[PDB]
Amino acid sequence: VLTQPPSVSGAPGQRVTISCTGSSSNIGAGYDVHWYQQLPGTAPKLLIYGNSNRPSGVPDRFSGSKSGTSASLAITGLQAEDEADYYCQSYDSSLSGWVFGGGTKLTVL
Amino acid sequence: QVQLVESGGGVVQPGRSLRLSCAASGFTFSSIAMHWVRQAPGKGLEWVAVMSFDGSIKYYGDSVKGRFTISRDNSKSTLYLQMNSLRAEDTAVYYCARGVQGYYDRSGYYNLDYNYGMDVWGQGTTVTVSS
Amino acid sequence: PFGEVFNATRFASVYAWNRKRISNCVADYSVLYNSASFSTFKCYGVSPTKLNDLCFTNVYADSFVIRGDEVRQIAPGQTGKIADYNYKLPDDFTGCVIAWNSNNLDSKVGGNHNYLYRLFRKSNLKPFERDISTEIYQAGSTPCNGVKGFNCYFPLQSYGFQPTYGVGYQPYRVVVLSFELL
Ligand SMILES: *[C@@H]1O[C@H](CO)[C@@H](O[C@@H]2O[C@H](CO)[C@@H](O)[C@H](O)[C@H]2NC(C)=O)[C@H](O)[C@H]1NC(C)=O
Repeated sequence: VLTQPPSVSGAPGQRVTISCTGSSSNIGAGYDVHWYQQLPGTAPKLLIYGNSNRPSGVPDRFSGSKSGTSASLAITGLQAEDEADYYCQSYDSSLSGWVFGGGTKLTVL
Repeated sequence: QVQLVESGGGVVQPGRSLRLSCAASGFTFSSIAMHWVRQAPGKGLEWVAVMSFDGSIKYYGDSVKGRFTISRDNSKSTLYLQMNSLRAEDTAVYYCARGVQGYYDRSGYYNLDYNYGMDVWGQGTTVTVSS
Repeated sequence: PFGEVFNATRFASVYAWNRKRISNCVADYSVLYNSASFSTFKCYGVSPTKLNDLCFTNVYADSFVIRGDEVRQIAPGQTGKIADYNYKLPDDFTGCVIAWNSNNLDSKVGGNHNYLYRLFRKSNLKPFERDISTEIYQAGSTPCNGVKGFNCYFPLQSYGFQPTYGVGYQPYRVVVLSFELL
């Protein structure tokens, strides 16, 4: 379980940061943090993998980061389509499994 | 045209079993690890199981530990999940997600403990447990 | 035979990588493992401590330098802006991916602009195909001869490495082996 805020808010053109705090065995063990864009009513798509690599298809607004045991994300110039949720993903060797985040309902004013 | 269609939906009773098939076309199924992930209605995402390159390494979630069983078939390119004795909390939407082609090893021993996330995702079987 | 690629003084930028074959020799393969000096050592098709079979015709070793969190794009699949416009290794892969840190070698306080990566390409790169051209991209407008003005982008961009960057941004040197026979 990775600690993630319940909802973040931002007017268009602004810059919204979706934080994510994990444990010392979840992110601080040294496994990468990925982010997913789940629109409501659609299977999620991998937004950023490997803490910085944006795949082919996502625009240049989703930055992505990682710092110690707590990663983050940043959306600059957010528009009226980013209504989706934004989870996390990592590995936990103490649980021998793949963990997820909690969900951050990003709403555009 | 990569896709992943999965079947096995319906409403069942607490205390019986089900099976979730999941087709795969357009890509090489016999080289990529595969996951199962579920999502409680309105709640967050959760991880269930994983099946390795050929079928040797299987790691399960914290909640399905002792109730679930994952298999695969490289002849028809189809992943299988066997949920045994479904509780009243296993209702979700079950996503069949492509893992990564990663099957590395240093000093011989292959392993599945990776970093890489799930590239393409399925559509969802919405099984429901009720009385 | 490969104390010449894993220990080379000046490495290549990723858009112009140096495909080097090695043949007609007894390949050691026992100095690559049993050494803890590698950050990532990921071998995909054939395993280490088994590759003493007959690959003495055309073993290759592709070397470049990329940033730290872009090491994840040198796997089969795993698209991005390195595995699409700079260096795409195929899906059915058999070599090993080797990458160690080079923070003390390839970092300047002002910033190394000799290292580059091709940001703008018309189509995606094919498996093991290189492009070194410098052509103005003409992204959205009616194309022109190239003045680098509005909507006219330079097809390369530097990294600008620095000593006190994060571990995801520190320069990593990647060497990717590839074995094929006749
Ligand atoms: C690159 O060079 C370094 C040092 O110049 C090599 O590291 C040494 O290799 C010898 C080879 O027998 C070992 O005996 C030493 O123990 C190594 N030193 C350390 C500190 O590990 C390295 O092997 C070379 N890389 C090659 C040839 O791929």
